[PDB]
Amino acid sequence: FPRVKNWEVGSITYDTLSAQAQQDGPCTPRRCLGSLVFPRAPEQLLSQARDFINQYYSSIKRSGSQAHEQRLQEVEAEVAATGTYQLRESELVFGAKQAWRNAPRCVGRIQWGKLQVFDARDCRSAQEMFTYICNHIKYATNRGNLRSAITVFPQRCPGRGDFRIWNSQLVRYAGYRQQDGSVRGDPANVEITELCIQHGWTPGNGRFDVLPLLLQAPDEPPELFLLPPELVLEVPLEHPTLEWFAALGLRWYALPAVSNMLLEIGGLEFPAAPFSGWYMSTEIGTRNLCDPHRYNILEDVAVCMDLDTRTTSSLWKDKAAVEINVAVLHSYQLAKVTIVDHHAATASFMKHLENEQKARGGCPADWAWIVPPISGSLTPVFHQEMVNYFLSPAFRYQPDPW
Amino acid sequence: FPRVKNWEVGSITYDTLSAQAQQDGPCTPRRCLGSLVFPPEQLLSQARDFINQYYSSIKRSGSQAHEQRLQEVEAEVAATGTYQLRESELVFGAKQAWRNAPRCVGRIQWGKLQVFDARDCRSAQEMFTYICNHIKYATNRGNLRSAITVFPQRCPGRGDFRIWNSQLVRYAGYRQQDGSVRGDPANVEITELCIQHGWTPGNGRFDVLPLLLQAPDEPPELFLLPPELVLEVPLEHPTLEWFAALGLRWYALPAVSNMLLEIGGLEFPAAPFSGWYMSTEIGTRNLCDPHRYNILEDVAVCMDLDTRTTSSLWKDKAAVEINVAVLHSYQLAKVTIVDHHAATASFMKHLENEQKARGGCPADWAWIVPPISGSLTPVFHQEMVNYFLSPAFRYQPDPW
Ligand code: HEM
Ligand code: HEM
Ligand SMILES: Cc1cc(N)nc(C#CCN2CCN(C)CC2)c1
Ligand SMILES: Cc1cc(N)nc(C#CCN2CCN(C)CC2)c1
Ligand SMILES: C[C@H](O)[C@H](O)[C@H]1CNc2nc(N)[nH]c(=O)c2N1
Ligand SMILES: C[C@H](O)[C@H](O)[C@H]1CNc2nc(N)[nH]c(=O)c2N1
Ligand SMILES: [Cl-]
Ligand SMILES: [Cl-]
Ligand SMILES: [Gd]
Ligand SMILES: [Gd]
Ligand SMILES: [Zn+2]
Repeated sequence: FPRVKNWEVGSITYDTLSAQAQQDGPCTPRRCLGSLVFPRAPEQLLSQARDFINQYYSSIKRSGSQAHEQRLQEVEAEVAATGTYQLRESELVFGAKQAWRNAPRCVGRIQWGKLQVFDARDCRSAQEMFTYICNHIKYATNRGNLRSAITVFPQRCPGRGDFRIWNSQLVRYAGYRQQDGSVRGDPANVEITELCIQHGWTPGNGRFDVLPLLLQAPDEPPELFLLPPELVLEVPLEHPTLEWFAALGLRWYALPAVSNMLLEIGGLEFPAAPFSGWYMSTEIGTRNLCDPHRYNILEDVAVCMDLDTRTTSSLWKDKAAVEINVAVLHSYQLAKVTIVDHHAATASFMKHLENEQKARGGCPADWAWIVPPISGSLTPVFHQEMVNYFLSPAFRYQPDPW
Repeated sequence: FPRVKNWEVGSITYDTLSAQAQQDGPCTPRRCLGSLVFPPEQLLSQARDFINQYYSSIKRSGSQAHEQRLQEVEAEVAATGTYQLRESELVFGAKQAWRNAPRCVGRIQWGKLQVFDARDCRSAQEMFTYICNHIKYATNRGNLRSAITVFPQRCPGRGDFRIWNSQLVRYAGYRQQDGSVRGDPANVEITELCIQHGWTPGNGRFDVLPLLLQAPDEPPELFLLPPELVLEVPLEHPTLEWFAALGLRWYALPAVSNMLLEIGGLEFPAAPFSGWYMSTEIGTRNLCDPHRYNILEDVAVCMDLDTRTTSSLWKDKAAVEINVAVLHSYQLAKVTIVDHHAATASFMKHLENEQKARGGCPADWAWIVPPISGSLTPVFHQEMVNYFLSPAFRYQPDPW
């Protein structure tokens, strides 16, 4: 059992939960590959289902009971008859929460129990899918008082294709390859933008054009759906004391809603199950606006700030990035849209680790993703050793459907 | 062969050098422990391999001088059980241990290293003069030069040469009538050992500690460091005139003196090495870590920042100004220092060099990425592979 030290306080704990990791990651005793972004049959379906049913009945303080063994035999009977099985509603709710709880790269997991689960497993078409998605966005956005939510579409099943959302998030800004060779808008989204156009979207030419949705029903080409503008809540960016900042014309959207990941519960796979929370400000201020391969505004802000950009040792990059994050926090607070700064987020994650140590004997965590991209060692998670491993239920990456 | 991507550029390389990893790391397919700080005649195996390394590096594999050297180490171990490195090998192995250090961001410099051969040392008094030669050479009136001094290799039956201080320059840490510490809390322990062995404590928050030096099979001996030999930098800020009055200082020379150098199977428990500081080490970690000098709120009060809400980013603002003061102060004192933007950009160039030269480079992402402004640096966006190569610097137990 790995020993884990907090270097700020002196705390020492052991992660006994890692011993239960029943899927393998990319590291070996030869070489650690922890820094890599993408590090990745009825009997085996049965053993996954069995373990998850055990988890569920443990959670309802009913381990080993009549109802517990009843469900086991029921699931085996159904796999033997149909090749698969169906989750009960309460199991789907529990499994979606555990998948969030188990996500090693999520710093916001203190919230894991407060998750609205929308059961869309009856969804019939891409058009019904769109209506489900709009209701998710409306509920989650809640006029700026954001609420965590997931909508679960029908599971993968033999004999029919998958439901898929092609977009990586429900809200994304277009990225248009340009004049010279630049990108106008978000360079991360050049591919999905070109797919939308190919599928009949009439592009705009702004820097913050919200993308339409490409939604795939089983054994169907994807279908294009425009989001009503009044459903997509956005925040214009201003700075509390730098008045020229508003003239940058920058915006970001309220709702972070990941839509391209696969939800796995008890061996069943839901390739369409978009989930949303609220932003940590560094995601917007540091990564989305300052990454060199994203909006890349850092030098322009630093020039406007009259910083000396010809020498690195003036720390112009650091100073401009800090004020961009200030602008994000101030703008969302002004707009009354939920946001959490990286100091509050990491302190609440420390409490989650402590809650999880008592409840489960540990917590899977990916240090490089938990530590924020600015001011790392000023937050307490920097000084916390962590153990990264894969538990199920889980959210997993999956290939792009095109 | 692991695929390694740079997400800023989209470029891809493969790490073939990882296929040589000797000492196994702490990770398994089941769980990654990458964030954890501290995770007779088989001597011929590693000596053989190290000698082969040497002669390939000078393009002398499969030639007469190469075969000849293989036999002398054969005979030396057959006769005596251990072996002595040639001077050039001791030099080449020191530079390789540095080159192979996964957590070092300054390895672009690995080819420029001054090796002082103290292998004929024989007393704690001899050590002190060696250490003193190093410190004065490495400091060089503020034009810092990378240096390592290699004390004798450990042998069976006889004790070890050891430096009890973690570095050659450390500040004292004193407990109080209330537990809390005046000075550096990372050194409270070695501070209490120094006072135990007869050192008269100071009162200040930046008292340079004395050295506890350990000749084999003797108890340690205290040594006063020459004040004019410890170059220090008082801290001031270019525009915040009150920053000077906070009385902050730091020393010029980062000289790690508790690590064990391993070359060709041989083990040097006393082999202090030194370079120059990256400014975040001082400004962010040493001065702002909650368990170190923990000055962040004090600077924020002086800046009249809103410490009442985390969302003011008052910690971030104070931290950047402390780093600015470090860089400004060292530059004005003409003491070599490098900021984290320059350091990481040079490390990316090192990575490209090592890719063509050796097919990869062991790097510890969590330690290469600076502790402020991580994603503003290129190494944040660079995937890295961590593994152990030999020669190497290794951690070792405290000598008690
Ligand atoms: C409610 C507030 C939430 C906050 C503040 C938060 C915060 C974060 C942050 C900062 C990341 C890193 C993303 C990146 O750097 O690209 C992340 C990733 C992630 N979050 Fe959370 N999150 C929240 C809600 C949720 C919910 C509701 C779920 C699922 C039910 C979830 C599951 C995940 C997953 C699976 C990842 C990894 C995504 C990836 O690898 O690309 N999070 N979260
Ligand atoms: C020349 C300028 C150099 C710079 C700017 C530099 C920078 C750094 C930094 C910032 C660290 C991180 C350590 C920490 O944060 O605790 C480090 C670690 C390290 N460096 Fe360098 N370094 C330099 C030279 C050297 C030399 C000359 C050697 C040996 C010959 C060396 C060997 C190491 C080792 C072994 C570590 C790991 C220390 C540990 O694990 O505690 N470095 N270096
Ligand atoms: C639910 C949630 C809350 C929150 N604060 N952040 C995220 C995120 C993310 C990271 N995405 C992953 C997919 N990639 C294409 C874009 C970036 C998710
Ligand atoms: C050669 C070199 C150059 C440089 N810039 N930094 C280091 C370091 C370190 C890390 N120390 C290790 C000892 N511990 C007491 C404090 C932290 C080493
Ligand atoms: C290469 C490196 O692993 C990559 O840039 C990672 C590092 N840590 C991260 N952490 C978070 N939260 N989000 C990210 O996208 C990344 N990117
Ligand atoms: C807990 C965590 O692994 C630990 O604090 C590490 C992280 N990265 C680091 N990186 C450097 N350069 N120095 C350090 O001391 C640490 N500490
Ligand atoms: Cl995002
Ligand atoms: Cl230091
Ligand atoms: Gd102003
Ligand atoms: Gd004042
Ligand atoms: Zn690992």
